[PDB]
Amino acid sequence: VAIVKEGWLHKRGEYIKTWRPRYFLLKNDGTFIGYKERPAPLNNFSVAQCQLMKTERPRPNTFIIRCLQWTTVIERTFHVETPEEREEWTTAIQTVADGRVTMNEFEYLKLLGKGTFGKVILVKEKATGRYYAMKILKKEVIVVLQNSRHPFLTALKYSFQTHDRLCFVMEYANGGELFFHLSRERVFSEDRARFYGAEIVSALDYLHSEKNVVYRDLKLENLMLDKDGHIKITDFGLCKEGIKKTFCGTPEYLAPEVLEDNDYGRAVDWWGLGVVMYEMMCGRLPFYNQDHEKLFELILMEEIRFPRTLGPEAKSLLSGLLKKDPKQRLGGGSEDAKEIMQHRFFAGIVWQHVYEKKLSPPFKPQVTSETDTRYF
Ligand SMILES: CC(=O)Nc1cccc(-c2ccc3nc(-c4cccnc4N)n(-c4ccc(CNC(=O)c5cccc(F)c5)cc4)c3n2)c1
Repeated sequence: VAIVKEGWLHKRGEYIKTWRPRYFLLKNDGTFIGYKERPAPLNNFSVAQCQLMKTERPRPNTFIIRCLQWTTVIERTFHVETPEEREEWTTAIQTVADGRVTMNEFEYLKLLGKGTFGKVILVKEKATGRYYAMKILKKEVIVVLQNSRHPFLTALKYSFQTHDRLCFVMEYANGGELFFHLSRERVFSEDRARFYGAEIVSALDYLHSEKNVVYRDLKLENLMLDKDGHIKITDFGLCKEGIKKTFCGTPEYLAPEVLEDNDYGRAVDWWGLGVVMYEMMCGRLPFYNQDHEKLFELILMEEIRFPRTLGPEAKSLLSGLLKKDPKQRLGGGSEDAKEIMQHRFFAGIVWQHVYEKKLSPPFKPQVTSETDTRYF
């Protein structure tokens, strides 16, 4: 509804290293967005439940908004000209911010991932023989939940805490990583890609619509398969911005407007969907270079050359999803996912059926039960 504070702030630029001035609006809902020039909400940019910290390194009058978002630590770093300015922002942000099991229950089998904020471990629950992923966050580094009712997101089974740790026991699919399946197969057929794309769209529609959340981390590495061959979108983020690549995320998948470090929204997920589906259908990334600066330039400046092997529906969809201007991009309007759901490439798809897992997988991984360790 209402703006509580507005004005310029220096924001640490994540991908193209800079302190760029952004015009920010703090709002009564918790929203805190920074536009390049003086200008539906997203919980990703909210300050609700966040931790505010004053520091003088690297620059004087710096502050940090650190948030635990679901199971992931998200940080943004800001700088102002004087200490009185800081206290004005920090007090305004602070005031607007207005609202079973233990380690012993599990066996620890394999390291799945590691970052500055913690670890993800392949785990087996002793009492049931079931396999999960435990995401273990370090309390020293950071200084009441209800799952999404959608089948292709990563559901949380348990949440608990030790004196120095936060532990999230979450689903872990045993049908293999899609990066592995695609590496072997070289390329997916358009119908194979249609099936995965439809399952991705359905999950992200849910996040965007029911949760007011952007994923922002769509990539082949974050997609795994069910025992049944259905999609699982992964929740293993551990990365901390600013320390050794010094940025978080896989740049090959990042939208131009994320790179520019302007405001962005739901359409960043559709750009991600475009890269992912392009990769499944062409067997290669749409933008690639060894050197990150050159890769960034390509994402921002270069138009794509689409292979001649691609049917006209696929090419239309991919060209739509990979438009640089987010307001022009497929799914970038007020309709969001609906724009993509009624694109011609998905002709015939019954979206309630996708949501209900009624779409038949083109590929079943070689696994007899949810307890099959073959892919681990
Ligand atoms: C108090 C609180 O938790 N707030 C909050 C703020 C923003 C998002 C969320 C939230 C809620 C439910 C969620 N479910 C998923 C999810 C997504 C995919 C698969 N399984 C899942 N369970 N998310 C979720 C998980 C990971 C991410 C990854 N985040 C980023 O990579 C990211 C990085 C920089 C900026 C940014 F906005 C996002 C985003 C959302 C969720 N995020 C919660």
